[PDB]
Amino acid sequence: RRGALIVLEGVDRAGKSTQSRKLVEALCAAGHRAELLRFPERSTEIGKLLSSYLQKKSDVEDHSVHLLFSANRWEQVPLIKEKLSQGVTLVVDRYAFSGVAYTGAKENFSLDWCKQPDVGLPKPDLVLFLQLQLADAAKRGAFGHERYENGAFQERALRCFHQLMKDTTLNWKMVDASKSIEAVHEDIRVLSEDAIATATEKPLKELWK
Amino acid sequence: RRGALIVLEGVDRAGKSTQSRKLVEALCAAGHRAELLRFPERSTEIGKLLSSYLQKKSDVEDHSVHLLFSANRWEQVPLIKEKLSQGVTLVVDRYAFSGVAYTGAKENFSLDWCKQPDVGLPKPDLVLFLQLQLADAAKRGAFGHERYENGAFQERALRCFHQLMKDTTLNWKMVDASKSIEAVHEDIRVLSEDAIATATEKPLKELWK
Ligand SMILES: Nc1ncnc2c1ncn2[C@@H]1O[C@H](COP(=O)(O)OP(=O)(O)NP(=O)(O)O)[C@@H](O)[C@H]1O
Ligand SMILES: Nc1ncnc2c1ncn2[C@@H]1O[C@H](COP(=O)(O)OP(=O)(O)NP(=O)(O)O)[C@@H](O)[C@H]1O
Ligand SMILES: Cc1cn([C@H]2C[C@H](O)[C@@H](COP(=O)(O)O)O2)c(=O)[nH]c1=O
Ligand SMILES: Cc1cn([C@H]2C[C@H](O)[C@@H](COP(=O)(O)O)O2)c(=O)[nH]c1=O
Ligand SMILES: [Mg+2]
Ligand SMILES: [Mg+2]
Ligand SMILES: [Mg+2]
Repeated sequence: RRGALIVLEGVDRAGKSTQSRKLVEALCAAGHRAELLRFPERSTEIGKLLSSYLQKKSDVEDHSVHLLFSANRWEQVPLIKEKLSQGVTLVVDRYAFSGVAYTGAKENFSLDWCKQPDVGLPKPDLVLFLQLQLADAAKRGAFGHERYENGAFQERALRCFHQLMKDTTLNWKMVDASKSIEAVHEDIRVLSEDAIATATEKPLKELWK
Repeated sequence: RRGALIVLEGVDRAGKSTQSRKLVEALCAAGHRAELLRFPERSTEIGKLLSSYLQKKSDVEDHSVHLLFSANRWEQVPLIKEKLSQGVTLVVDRYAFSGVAYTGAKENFSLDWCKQPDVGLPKPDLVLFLQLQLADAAKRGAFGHERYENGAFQERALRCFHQLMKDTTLNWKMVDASKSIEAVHEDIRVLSEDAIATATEKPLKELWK
């Protein structure tokens, strides 16, 4: 019985990391085998290049950094496929959607071009979008100093997420991320249990393919 | 008057590196501003990952290594564009074609998927293909121990090069690489002088785009 591939997506400060951590804790406590992953995975050689770019410690040509982001997912594919086939549900904080939305916020990068490198990745059984007004997210403290952490860029990424959400090939679910941490968590947990139960019924597919 | 972007392509031991070096020497001696580039460029952080992969000192997931190869070209684009606009002709040993042909020799990698990351690179004004029978190339000493340096893989790459050569969007020119070093060089030099003279007449375009 394979595990489910669950992705959380959303703009800066939407609550993705908090909710991913909580979701894995809850599934494990409910007797599910669940593990947490995140992208970018900053521990590999590629992830270190990405981390330095994000921390503004290095500048990286925009097409190159986009391909590094995708390569950072592809290096985890053999692990992702093996875990799911063993019955483990994987909760992923950001995936190929953040990859397209953020590079897509830069001038002159088509959505078609940004998707391609990620064409063929494991397709998620469930993609939660943690929806909240950029104004409310801005209240969640201040912006970090990482690249992309400013209002104008986030607004452009958000518009790109909105385009991606027209692909009905994916099981997208809107989550009202403006609620409390517990309330948001319960919404996400219920949706996740439903997805786990159906994932055991259909083979893992390929994204954008 | 911009410089020309000239690429040499071909299978293992076709003579690309020898002919690229000689071609730059000859153009410079003929009063042209010409410089030599190569891919992969193993000096950058990405290039070091590629070099270690090629030397079999590390294994890299096949989609990831493909995206690294393309990212390795994109990081040199700002330099490539600046040099050409200044009047410098760039002689490149391998480019996006080797990127598609070699990953395309692996099972289950479509040519369409391998091209995408490289869509939008500076399009070469001239792509020389150093044609020679794998049997004759095999006489040029023995295979190195780098990845891909075996008969079966080279035969598959060669077939992929043949597919790419059906894209009439590019100025492909076949070179009989089986001749002597000097004879091959003269063929390549003449073709290059012609390309330099016309490149000053049309803007640099975008590959596969
Ligand atoms: N439901 C919530 N209500 C209020 N504050 C929240 C809520 N969820 C998260 N926050 C807080 O706001 C900050 C952002 O939360 P977090 O889950 O880390 O965001 P994120 O979406 O992963 N951000 P990023 O990684 O920068 O895109 C943290 O300090 C959280 O405690
Ligand atoms: N025209 C030629 N006739 C005979 N031997 C040649 C010729 N050109 C190159 N070689 C020799 O064969 C070897 C391969 O040449 P080289 O130009 O380095 O190949 P290459 O195509 O760049 N190979 P690779 O980088 O491995 O794909 C070298 O030792 C060259 O001296
Ligand atoms: C996964 C991924 C994230 N990003 C961004 C979103 C964030 O700004 C940044 C760090 O992510 P975080 O907010 O989850 O820590 O990287 C891309 O630009 N491309 C990608 O492929
Ligand atoms: C430029 C490039 C080369 N290659 C290969 C061709 C050679 O096997 C190898 C090293 O190149 P070389 O023969 O020019 O030294 O890298 C790819 O697999 N992808 C690419 O994008
Ligand atoms: Mg986070
Ligand atoms: Mg060579
Ligand atoms: Mg296409």
